[PDB]
Amino acid sequence: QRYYVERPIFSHPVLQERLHKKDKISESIGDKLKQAFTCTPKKIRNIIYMFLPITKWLPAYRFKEYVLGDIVSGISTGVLQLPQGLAFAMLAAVPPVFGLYSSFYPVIMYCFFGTSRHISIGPFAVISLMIGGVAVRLVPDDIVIPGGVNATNSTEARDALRVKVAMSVTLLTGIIQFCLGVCRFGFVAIYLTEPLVRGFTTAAAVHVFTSMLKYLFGVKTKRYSGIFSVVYSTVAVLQNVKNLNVCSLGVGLMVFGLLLGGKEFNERFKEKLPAPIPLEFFAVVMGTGISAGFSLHESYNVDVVGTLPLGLLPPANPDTSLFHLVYVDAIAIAIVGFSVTISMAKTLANKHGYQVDGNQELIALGLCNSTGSLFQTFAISCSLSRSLVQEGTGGKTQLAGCLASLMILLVILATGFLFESLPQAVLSAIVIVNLKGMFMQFSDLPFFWRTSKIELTIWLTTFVSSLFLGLDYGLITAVIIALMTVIYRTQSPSYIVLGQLPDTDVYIDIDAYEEVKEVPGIKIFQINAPIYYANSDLYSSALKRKTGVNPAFILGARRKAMKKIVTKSTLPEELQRFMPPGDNVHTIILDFTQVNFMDSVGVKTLAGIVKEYGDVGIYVYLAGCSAQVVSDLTQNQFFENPALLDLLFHSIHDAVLGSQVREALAEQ
Amino acid sequence: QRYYVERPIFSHPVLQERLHKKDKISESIGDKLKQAFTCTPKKIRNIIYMFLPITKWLPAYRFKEYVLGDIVSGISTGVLQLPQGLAFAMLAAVPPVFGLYSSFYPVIMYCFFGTSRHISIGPFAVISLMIGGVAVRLVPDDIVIPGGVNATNSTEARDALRVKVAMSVTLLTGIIQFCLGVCRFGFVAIYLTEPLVRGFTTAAAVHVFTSMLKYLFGVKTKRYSGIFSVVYSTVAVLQNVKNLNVCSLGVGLMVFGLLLGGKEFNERFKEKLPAPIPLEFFAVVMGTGISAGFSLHESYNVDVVGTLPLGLLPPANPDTSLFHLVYVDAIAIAIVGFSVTISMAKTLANKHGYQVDGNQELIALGLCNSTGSLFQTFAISCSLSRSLVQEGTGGKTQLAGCLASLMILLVILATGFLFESLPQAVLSAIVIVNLKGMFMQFSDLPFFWRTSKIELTIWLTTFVSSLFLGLDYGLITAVIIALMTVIYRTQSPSYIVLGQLPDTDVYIDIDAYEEVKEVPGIKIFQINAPIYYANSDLYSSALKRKTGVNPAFILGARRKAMKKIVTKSTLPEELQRFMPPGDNVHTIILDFTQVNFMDSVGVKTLAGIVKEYGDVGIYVYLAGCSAQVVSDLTQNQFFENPALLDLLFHSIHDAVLGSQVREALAEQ
Ligand SMILES: [Cl-]
Ligand SMILES: [Cl-]
Repeated sequence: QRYYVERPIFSHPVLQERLHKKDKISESIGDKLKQAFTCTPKKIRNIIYMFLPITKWLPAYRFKEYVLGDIVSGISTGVLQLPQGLAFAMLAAVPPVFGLYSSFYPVIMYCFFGTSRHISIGPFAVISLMIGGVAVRLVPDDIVIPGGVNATNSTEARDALRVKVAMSVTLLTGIIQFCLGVCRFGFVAIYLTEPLVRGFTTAAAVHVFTSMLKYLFGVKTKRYSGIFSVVYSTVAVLQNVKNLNVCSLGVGLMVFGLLLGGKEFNERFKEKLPAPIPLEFFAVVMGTGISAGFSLHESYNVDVVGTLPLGLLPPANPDTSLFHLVYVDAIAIAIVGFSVTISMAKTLANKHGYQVDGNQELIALGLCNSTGSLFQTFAISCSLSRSLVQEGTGGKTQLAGCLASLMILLVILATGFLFESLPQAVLSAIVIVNLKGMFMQFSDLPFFWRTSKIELTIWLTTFVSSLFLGLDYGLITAVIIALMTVIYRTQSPSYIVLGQLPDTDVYIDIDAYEEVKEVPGIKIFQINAPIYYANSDLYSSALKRKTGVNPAFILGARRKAMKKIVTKSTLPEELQRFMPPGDNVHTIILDFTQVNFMDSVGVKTLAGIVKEYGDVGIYVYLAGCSAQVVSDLTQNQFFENPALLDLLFHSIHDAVLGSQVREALAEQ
Repeated sequence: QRYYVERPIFSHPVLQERLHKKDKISESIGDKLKQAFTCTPKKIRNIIYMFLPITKWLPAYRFKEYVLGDIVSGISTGVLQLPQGLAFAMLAAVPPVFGLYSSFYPVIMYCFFGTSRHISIGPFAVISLMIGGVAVRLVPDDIVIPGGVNATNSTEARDALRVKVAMSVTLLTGIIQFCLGVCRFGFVAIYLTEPLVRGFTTAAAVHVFTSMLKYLFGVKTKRYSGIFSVVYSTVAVLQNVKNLNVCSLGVGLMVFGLLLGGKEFNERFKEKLPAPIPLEFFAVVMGTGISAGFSLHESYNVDVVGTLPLGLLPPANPDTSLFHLVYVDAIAIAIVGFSVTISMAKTLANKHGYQVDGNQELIALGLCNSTGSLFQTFAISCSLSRSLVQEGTGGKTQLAGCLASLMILLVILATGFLFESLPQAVLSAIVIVNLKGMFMQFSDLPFFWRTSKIELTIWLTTFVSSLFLGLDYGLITAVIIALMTVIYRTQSPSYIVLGQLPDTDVYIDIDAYEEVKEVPGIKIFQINAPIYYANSDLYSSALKRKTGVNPAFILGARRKAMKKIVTKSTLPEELQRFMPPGDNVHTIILDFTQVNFMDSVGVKTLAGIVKEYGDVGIYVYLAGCSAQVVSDLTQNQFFENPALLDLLFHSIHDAVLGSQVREALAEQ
């Protein structure tokens, strides 16, 4: 009922003498490998449930509740896949049909191999932009085809060569992703914080907006990429806005307005409506119907999707020769794609709670990309707005994605010619209106401003670095800056001078309470950070500052007054009332409860502190050293003198009692 | 004499109620600026003693003891400056005389502006190699001079253009260093640990060895630089070893042998010899005498220094136009130079102990470089072997460097033509033999292997990165890797399950002592690392593993048995002896004494842990939360329910007593 202890003062020697070490258990790397190579049925089942996750949940799928939600979610996400897929195919400098292949082959496989049950794997704009840049670089727009035969200008051969470049790029991306996954690369997903994921995603949103502005405005500018891409693209659009198409801009604007109104209607009418209406289906149908009936393309020169072929291309081995240079690109796409997909998988897991294993995620994506590259496709990561829509509608399982893949297959097989008249402005408006859920992530700035300025710094710096400095070189910069923020937290700790609560052993801050009173002749210093090379000199200077006791000025003042082995040396100064007034502190207790670790530089600084405080005549005691800290002290030869083991104490109260009893004994 | 406390169980509400907050002191940035703009005589003196350090020590120079040591040290360091200066001028693709200017103008100024009193500022090989590469790139060896007039081949105009390129490079380097120094860039010197500094210095030693191998062997290969420079240079030397000069190799080898024998003699005879003999003076004199008497250059084609001009060139403004491209180089030289000089300044300070302020170091070097760039010089950092020699001989003050500068001035003014016959092999041997003190730093591998494997990792990785990947891109990699080692220490902590020492409040590890016995029904978990985004899921998994209590399997087992707001929910399972045997733990105490900080991800994981443990029916208590940790918990909305403030406890014993009294009360 009451805190009552009556024990002797537990310094380091006393506690070590009262204890006996317990025998260690066997540790053998050979034994670690031993059980691994022994086959057991349970681990065999676990290997399968780890590599083929569909074997786990699909036989246990619940038909009572999940069926309706998955059907609705699949319908909505496929209705979103179609225009997003076509537009993202347009973004990749490839014929629009290959977007449909990109949205069918890798979707079905992720159902077999993937982990997250709320994630939609379709083409993504930034990866599509990278592939389009790769295609442009290898085969430029102004390329002379040796075939001839046909009249002036040709598009089929150039597009075929571009899609072959994409086939090599995505095959290399899939191979790299599979190799990373099998080499246990899923641990790196732990370094993508929520602040670093949300900033990255919002930067990607801005990039997509500025990329599709070109098609929204009907302008025919360049495809500036790399560093400073967003600003270059937006200024190129702004300069060439004089060549805008009034018809295309008008149809795009009315499509965007209808989409925004429908989204607002769905949000307001969430409760009474059993399921959100497929608004994008109405938008696409109305756009293609208006374009076909009014013949906008032949009338006023409106950009159109084109002719979407009707049929499944037979599996085809991709070129591996292009791997010569596409390698530097493939690696970037595989990094960016993995980062984005694991970011949203972690977001969905935090929202709901399930297995989000990144290793099997990378394995599944690597298998999908390669097993798709052989099927006339391109790089496929997780889509962002579509994933948000799928999770919002009520998506429960991955069968929703399979339904979307089935509907896209139906579009490829039967209704591929209905969208041959669909204007590109409709696709641009559909893509832009779906970024709204991603631009809503800008609300984190006030919340993080109120919560923690370091998290706000991470958010702002990843947003800026992934906006103005590309999206592939922005992720690495953001991760490094997050790690340096951790280092900064370790390099600017809270230096607290402690004080003793009366009649108790509670030691808390002296500047933040009135009961807390300092123990006469004793000053306690606390640092809530490890003492290592980065914050060692800072720790020593703060110790000299806060406690008000620095050996340098004390020794100098002894010298000025004179003008007119044992750890410490007693003061030999002749009795004189010329010392500047002070509290004649005899011991300085250092709090090591919060010090996690110490390296060689920290140990050297600690030895220097002890030596220079003992030269003046002031003891230094270490309170609450952890086992690891004592190991670092012993290994770095801090305890060469066995008498330095008496400085350590188990707690602050033990150190204070030791100092008091030492002073009492010294008087006698 | 004995640890005796009798206080009530201090949970968070009780302690907070017993305390009252103390009024904060005024904090105003305006007040910070206020006193800065007010002029006081003491701060005026301090500004001067900070910018002109010579005003501090020079009037207080002690003539009794320092004079002889400084004279000897200055003689030795100047005798080392001469051949090192000439060889490093040879390394920079500039006439050898400019090495003499590089060793006079910036040395005298550092005496006025520098801080460290044991540091020698002369030309350095790697900086000289960078400048020589800059000169080669801007003006190649095969350049057509429009002057004509003279016969085939010309060297004066090409060398003048090269030295003008060096004049722009070093002026930009000095300007950049001064700007960094005045912008308070000396804080970055805290991130250069000893393991990193020593690895960097040994890599520089290997680079210098492989660079001067070319002159030692008499081979006339290329000047490969950049990435993979050491291997390229050494293979180029090895392939062309068939064109070696027997005479030059022989004289270089005998010079090296004489130098090594003299060094061994000096080391063995340290006590009886009043002062080390100037061995390099004998070596240079003998080499030039033999070359002049035997006429090696005209006889057997031995490489020679050349003609060293006799006179001081009048101050001359350097070109600023070359700053167009030399900028990318100048910045690299200023970084590498500052890193090296602050590394050895810190090493000397740790050896002795004095002011090593890096800001004034950068200011002094920036002033020296620019004020020399205007005097026909090049980039000048701290020399390594020469600094070691100066500190070893007994150098006390910077007047030793001034003596070396004076002797170099005498060489320039009077005896500049004595060394016109000195072979380059002698210079190469002299430079190589002085690296011995730097190759002795390889002994850190066993010491760091015994002491700490992470420090050994830092040492090895900085050595490899600064050896095989250049010296300018190696420093940044080493610093980043050191910071990631800190992050790794935070991501692999020691998960310790604690136990109670009998009849006392000491809680220590349960697997490392026999007295330590676990409190029945209570399991204590300790992590000596902050709970943040990097090690949050790892912490939760370790909590489930070590303590043997995971809510997932417990709930699953309740479900299997069934087959046959308040923070926690009591167990409703009907009384059945089908639970797998356990210790029916009722509370799990988490130790937060060693947790420095928590971010949003850590708080979310902690809330999830508390919720999922309360669903089963097991309390979770937090023991020893710091003020900063409680602030992070409160800001991140962990304490939205006021009942969660009762979970916090001041110490482990308080939490154990609270759990015991709660269990006792529950029975009644
Ligand atoms: Cl998107
Ligand atoms: Cl050197």
